[PDB]
Amino acid sequence: VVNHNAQALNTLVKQLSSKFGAISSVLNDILSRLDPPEAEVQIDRLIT
Amino acid sequence: VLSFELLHAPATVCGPKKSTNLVKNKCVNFNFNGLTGTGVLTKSNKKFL
Amino acid sequence: ILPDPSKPSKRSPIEDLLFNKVTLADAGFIKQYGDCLGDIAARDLICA
Amino acid sequence: YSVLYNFAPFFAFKCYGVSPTKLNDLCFTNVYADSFVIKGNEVSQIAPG
Repeated sequence: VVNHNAQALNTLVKQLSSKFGAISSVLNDILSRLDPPEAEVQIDRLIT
Repeated sequence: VLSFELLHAPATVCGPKKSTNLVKNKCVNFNFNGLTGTGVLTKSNKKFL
Repeated sequence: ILPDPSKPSKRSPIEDLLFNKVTLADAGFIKQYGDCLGDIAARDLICA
Repeated sequence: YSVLYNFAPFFAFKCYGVSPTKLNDLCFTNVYADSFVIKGNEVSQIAPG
C-alpha cells in the first residue's frame, strides 16, 4: 500500500517533465520565450 | 536563417547585459542565463564540474 | 503485546517491531519544511 | 536583435522556436547564421520538414 501511494505520487511528479507535445516542459521558459498569442497553444497543451 | 539551441549549457550570448547584485537567503526571482523562476537562493556544497 | 513503560512511545514490543519493519517514505507528521532547504547532496523525492 | 529591423526590407520573418518580440531577453548557447540566395516561389521550401 505504501509503495503504491509513493509510486503514484512519483509518477505524478514525473509527469511535470514531459513536454506533452509542446516546445518545452517548463512553463516559465516558454512564457518568456513566446509571444502570448502563440504561447496560448503551448500552455494549453501543457494544461491538458 | 538564425539557429539557436535553447539547451542547458553555459550561455555564450546573453542579449542586453543587465546584472543585478545576487542576494541570498531571501525569496527572489532569478533569471540566470534565461532560467526564469522563483525561489530562495542559498549557496550550495555540491561538486559542480 | 502489552505496552512497555520503559519505551518512550508506550508501545508493545510487537508494535515496535511492526513500526520498525515499515519504511515510511512520507510519514506526513514531519513538517518537512525546514530541512528541505538544508540539503548537502540533493533534495529528496519527498522534498520535490 | 534590435539591429535586425534596419538591416533589411523584411519579407518573411517567421520564427519557430522563439517569438522575435521577446528575443533579446533570452540567452542562447550558440548562434548560427546561414546565408544563401533563393528564388521567390520557393520561400516556403526553406522551412522545417
